[PDB]
Amino acid sequence: GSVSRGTQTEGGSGMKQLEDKVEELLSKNYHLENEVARLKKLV
Amino acid sequence: SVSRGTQTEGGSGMKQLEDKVEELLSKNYHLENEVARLKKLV
Amino acid sequence: DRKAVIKNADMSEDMQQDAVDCATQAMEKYNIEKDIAAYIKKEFDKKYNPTWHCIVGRNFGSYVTHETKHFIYFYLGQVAILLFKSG
Amino acid sequence: DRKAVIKNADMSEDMQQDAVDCATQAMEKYNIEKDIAAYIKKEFDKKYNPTWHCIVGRNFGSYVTHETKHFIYFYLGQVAILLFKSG
Repeated sequence: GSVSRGTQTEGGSGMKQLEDKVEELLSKNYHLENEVARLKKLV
Repeated sequence: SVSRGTQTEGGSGMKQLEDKVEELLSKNYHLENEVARLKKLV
Repeated sequence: DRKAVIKNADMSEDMQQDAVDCATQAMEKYNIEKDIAAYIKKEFDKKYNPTWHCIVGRNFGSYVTHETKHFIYFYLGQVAILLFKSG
Repeated sequence: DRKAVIKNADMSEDMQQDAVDCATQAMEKYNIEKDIAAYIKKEFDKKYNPTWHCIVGRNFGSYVTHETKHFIYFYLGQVAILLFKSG
């Protein structure tokens, strides 16, 4: 038996989703940190 | 007959992102708890 | 978390699941594709006789020749896995 | 922006250059790896007898078995190319 054939990957979809989610988290993060630093000073 | 393997110079930009999200998600949750913990004292 | 999607197969159903299991075991052990790739090729050489080949990755294309009922191409998560017999 | 770098080879020097030429021709014709992959496999099947296999891509790993003096792994630009014989 002898069967010739090819494959191709289709990755790349959902990247902006991630890029945008990182941006979101990075920002939420920095802002959260400042809140901590701000409250630690109080307590 | 010679068995052997290859690997490309690691790696994808998409793994980079996936791994970065994982990292941030985790740092985030932990950062939030710290806030609440101080917000619990206030 | 990384669910199995078969894109193409010319293989028995038993063998198809068995590939999907191997792939899964291999991915618990090794992070590096080259090593996942070897884990599987080796296991199939043992169970089902030589000569198998196996390519694991996310951004590749191929053209190959296989034996009847000895070919699978499937994704375990966002990672593609080509496995087949020739030799 | 697409100079030839051989990472690994067990092949004659003539054949090695000849692969590097094929790869180059294929990439003038086809943008899609699958198709570059087929172009080459086919050409080598013709010139050097079956059975060749060929994987073309950027983010993959492999484990394979080849015939003595019939294996090459090289980059044409930022794209990796595996080509080898096993039948």
